[PDB]
Amino acid sequence: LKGKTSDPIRMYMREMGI
Amino acid sequence: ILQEKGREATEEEIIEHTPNMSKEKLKKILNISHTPISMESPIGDDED
Amino acid sequence: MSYSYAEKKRIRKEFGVLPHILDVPYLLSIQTESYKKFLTVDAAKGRLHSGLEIVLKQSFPVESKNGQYELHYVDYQIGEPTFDETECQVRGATYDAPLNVKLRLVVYNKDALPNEKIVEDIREEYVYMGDIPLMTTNGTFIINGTERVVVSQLHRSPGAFFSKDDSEEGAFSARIIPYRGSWLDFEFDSKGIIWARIDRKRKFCATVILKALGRGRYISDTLKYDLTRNTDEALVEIYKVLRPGDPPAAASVKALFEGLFFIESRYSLSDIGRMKLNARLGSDKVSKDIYTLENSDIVGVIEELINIRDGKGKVDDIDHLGNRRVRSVGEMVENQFRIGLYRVEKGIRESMSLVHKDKLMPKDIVNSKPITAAIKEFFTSGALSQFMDQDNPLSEVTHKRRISALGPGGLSRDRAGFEVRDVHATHYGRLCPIETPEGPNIGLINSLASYARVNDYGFLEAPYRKVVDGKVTDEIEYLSAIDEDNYVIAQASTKLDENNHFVEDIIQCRSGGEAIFTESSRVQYMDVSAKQMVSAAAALIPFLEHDDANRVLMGANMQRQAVPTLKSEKPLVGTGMEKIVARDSGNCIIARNVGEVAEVDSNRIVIKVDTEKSQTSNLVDIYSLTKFKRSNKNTCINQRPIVNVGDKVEAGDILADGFATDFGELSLGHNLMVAFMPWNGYNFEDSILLSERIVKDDKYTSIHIEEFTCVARDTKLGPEEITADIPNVSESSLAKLDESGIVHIGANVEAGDILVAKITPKAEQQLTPEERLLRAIFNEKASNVVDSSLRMPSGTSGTVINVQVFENDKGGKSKRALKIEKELIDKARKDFDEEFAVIESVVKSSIEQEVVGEKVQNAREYYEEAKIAIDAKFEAKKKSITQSNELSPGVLKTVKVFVAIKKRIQPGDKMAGRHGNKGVVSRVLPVEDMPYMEDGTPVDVCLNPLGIPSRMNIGQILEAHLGLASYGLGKKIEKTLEKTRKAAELRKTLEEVYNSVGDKKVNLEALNDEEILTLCDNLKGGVPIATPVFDGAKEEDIKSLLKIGGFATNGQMKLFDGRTGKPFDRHVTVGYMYMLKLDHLVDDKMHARSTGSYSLVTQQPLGGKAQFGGQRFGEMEVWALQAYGAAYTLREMLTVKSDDIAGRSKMYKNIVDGKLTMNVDVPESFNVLRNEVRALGIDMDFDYSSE
Repeated sequence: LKGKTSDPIRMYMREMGI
Repeated sequence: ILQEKGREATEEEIIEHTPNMSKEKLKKILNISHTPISMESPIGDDED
Repeated sequence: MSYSYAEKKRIRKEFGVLPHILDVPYLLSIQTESYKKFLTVDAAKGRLHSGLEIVLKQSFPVESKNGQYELHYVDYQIGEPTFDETECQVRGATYDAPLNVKLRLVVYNKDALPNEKIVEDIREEYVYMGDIPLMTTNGTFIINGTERVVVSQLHRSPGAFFSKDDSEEGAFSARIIPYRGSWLDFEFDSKGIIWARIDRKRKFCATVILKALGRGRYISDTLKYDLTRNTDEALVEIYKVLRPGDPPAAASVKALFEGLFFIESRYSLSDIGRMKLNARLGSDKVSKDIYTLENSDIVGVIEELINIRDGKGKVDDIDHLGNRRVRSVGEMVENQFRIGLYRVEKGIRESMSLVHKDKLMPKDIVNSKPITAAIKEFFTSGALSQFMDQDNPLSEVTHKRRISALGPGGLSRDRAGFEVRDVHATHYGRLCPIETPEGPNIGLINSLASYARVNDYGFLEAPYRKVVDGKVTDEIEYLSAIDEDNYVIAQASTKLDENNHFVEDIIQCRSGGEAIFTESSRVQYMDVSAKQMVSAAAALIPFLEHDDANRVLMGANMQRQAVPTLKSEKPLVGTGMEKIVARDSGNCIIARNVGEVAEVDSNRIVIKVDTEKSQTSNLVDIYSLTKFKRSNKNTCINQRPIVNVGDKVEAGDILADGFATDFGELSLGHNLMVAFMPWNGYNFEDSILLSERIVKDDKYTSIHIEEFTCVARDTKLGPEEITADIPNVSESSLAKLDESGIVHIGANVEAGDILVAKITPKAEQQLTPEERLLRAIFNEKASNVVDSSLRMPSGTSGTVINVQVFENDKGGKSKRALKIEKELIDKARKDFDEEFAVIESVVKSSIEQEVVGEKVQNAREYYEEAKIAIDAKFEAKKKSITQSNELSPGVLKTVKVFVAIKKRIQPGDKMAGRHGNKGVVSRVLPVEDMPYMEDGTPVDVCLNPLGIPSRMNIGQILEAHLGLASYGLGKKIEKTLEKTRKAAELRKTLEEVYNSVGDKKVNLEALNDEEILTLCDNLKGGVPIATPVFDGAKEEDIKSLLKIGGFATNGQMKLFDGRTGKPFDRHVTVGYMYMLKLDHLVDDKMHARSTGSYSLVTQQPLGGKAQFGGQRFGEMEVWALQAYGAAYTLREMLTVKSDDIAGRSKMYKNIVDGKLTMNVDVPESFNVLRNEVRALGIDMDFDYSSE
């Protein structure tokens, strides 16, 4: 979710895997 | 070659069965085998 | 009473009334013992399974992916090392052993659950695993031709530790430590709430862990605070805490939670943490063998924390020795091997994915690349691993015994201050407290005590003697630190009535580990030895009790830095620890079997052993001496035999001393008569004055060997040539250089002389027009090549003892190079063949002596076995790649040059006493100027009295009196032996000299008349006295010895000034004051620099003297200049002196011209800073303001 996590890879994978 | 016969180089044997078909190329080919070192990299203490 | 050949040659007087209950344990045992357990298994020890074999067994079974392939470990075979340690170091190769393991794979139909793998792969083969480094009997490792030592590491033991910060009341904490992996922690709160965290994270109630699993009121407060409804909710919360912003998965959280604490590879206690946890909770129900965490264990830890909050229990002490354990180098090697094995197993699982073969063998899948790299990386780059100090034999022993808490899993230098630096009560029996670095690392070295020993669990243990019914038993036992606290131990100094019963009703002993006064009945144990608390290095110093602790520590650190002299001199006053230190260190040769010397020469020793009194043996053994061996400290090492032809010898005797050893005794100093009066201000503070007789007599002269290596590399423009054909070089300069271009062996080289000549080509010279006109006027051609020969640095003078050359690989050797290599090989084999024949000739002579005694089949294969070794030695020289090394690709050739230069003590040199008094020589005086006694014998050195009052080093004065007494005893012996040299009277004189004082009763009667004459000649210079560190002789005994010498009962004696010959008012104490020279020469410290190369990035001078050096200017110095107000000095130094490129050239031209001009437009460093800022968005530029 929108946890403010700095790393881009975690943010990108969440959208890609949907 | 190293695992099968143990010997690390056997460079003549290495040229014995290769598709490269060159001997000068292997001598020049392995010359650029070292990445540039980092200047800021530490040397342990080394006089600090 | 010497009882030994080394003791027989010289007899040393001994003092003290304490009996020797137990001999000292082997000093190098800790380093040697750890490696053996890893590489060896002993049935008696109970170490049935080697650690390396257990590591292979644990991860061997994979069953990759239903491929009908099974991996099973069968056996491990270790290959013999290709080169011996002596051969490996000279070649520069690292001593190594090949590791081979047997893998069996079972294959079959691989159907769906039927006969998958029971009918195939019945063939198994050994697969090479990697190369394992080997440890010499000295417990040292040779890497890349360099000897290295790995320091032992002290780390907190795995277990459960409870501690409370005082910041708030009731703030107890619970910590669980795994051998590897994350460790959970529990923290109490002021409200009494309980929080659980893993290493680091958001604070959460400890109840969440219990929820995931399934007079107490704390649970009720904690349960309401957490809003978690179900275990699934608790697991999701834990996953969210571990990773933030990551969506939860239904099965992802369950695998992660079990894996963190429930994976055996991921989490293990090592069998130490589990053992401590079970003892702490006292529960045997949980399986000790399983190191994995359990729900019951966590509930028990929470219960213990609640009990501590209630107030039943005791907080643990981190500083306590029992909590801390010492990790050997082998355990670290085992961990590296395990990491490599894990990587190899992952590769094997991936390797099975591609198959292109029929009846494939289980050799292709195994990959040895990962294991070799990790172990090599650890040994070469290991922080704990470092070059062993070669300054002296004592230094090598000190470094190996050293244990460092620093390194991986270790406290940072600045992180821990004022806690671990202090000495704990348990430290008395485990670590000597007088030895530590005076630097910031001080209090971390924790040098191991001599009697300190390591238990299998890694906890240090101390030997003690039990007492029964108030009577001391002779039984010796080792007590653990935790066990020791409960018992009360009395000191060994306490006297006995001869029934082993303490005479004194009240004695000083430690009952709680703190010294206190208690009755003799409560005492349960006695110390094995007085010197047990002190470290082996500390015991060397005499009169240790009289000296202050800080001064003693300074003296102990200084003694290890002592530099060996050409002739070793045994100290007149010694604790007697020197003989043990020399024997334990492998710098001397000890005969394996009792035998009579057959031939002795200064290159090797030949000994014949009698079979009647010895176990069956070859009947001949050969020992090879080492001559002028180089050292890391550049100190020459050589071995000289003390044996004689037809001399009876026994096992354990020293055939010949090697490095810094005299007659089996280590000597780092020379005895010099020392006065104690201020002279002419030459020693206002710590300055020392030398008579100069020592300089003339070579009393303090040392030999240093310098190795210079010249290498040839192939540049893009051309291949450089080491041939000595360089234009612009005169024949006289090259006259020393040989036709081959290598300097002749044994030829003295002046500073800056050419050792080797090389030429490197240059292109695009682009000579300026004036240079072009000069070439045209003289018809001078411009060289397309430049010369870069190797030359000795200025101020250095030496001779070339040895020359080493390595040829190219895969290229036929030239007739000069090829012929030279063949000649060298033949000479080594030819000298060996004649030398091997000489041993064979000696064996044949022995057979002729035993020809009547049956030799037909007794030694039939003995000569054949010797021949095989000779053939291998010939093969090993030709066994090389032809360069003697791989050579690193792109390197055409390399040459090694060895130069040895003698060094003599000079002004500005530093001399440090054993007592810790240190000084730097200020001047050398004439013999007549130095003050002399009424006899007229000169005083070699004069010391300042004021310094001794300021620092309580009273031990030095006592040693000087003892030295004076020894000097007096020697003169009487010289007078007795000067005339009427007969054994019968000499025996009586010796009985008076030795049996006059002390209860030692040397019983000189055993020595024959021939031995007596040699002993008297040896004692002419002085009579040796040995004093126990805490058992030192009292003042009255020394006064009686002075009376026997005939000197007055005082150290001070009348003296006369040499210049005026008039006696000084007041007598002056004279002592031998045995002294050593520290390794701090002023030759390399001069660092004179005028103009030097500048740093490329900052255009600034290099520092440290590595190239041209130069002194950096401190910021504080700038503050002092500002206080002075000398702006002109400050402005000039900053710009022209350092980074002004325009200014430096202009300044140099002006100085040569002598005209006066100054240019300081700007400093280059400021421009570089502006460019760095300019790259960023912020803009910095110069401006003119009219406002």
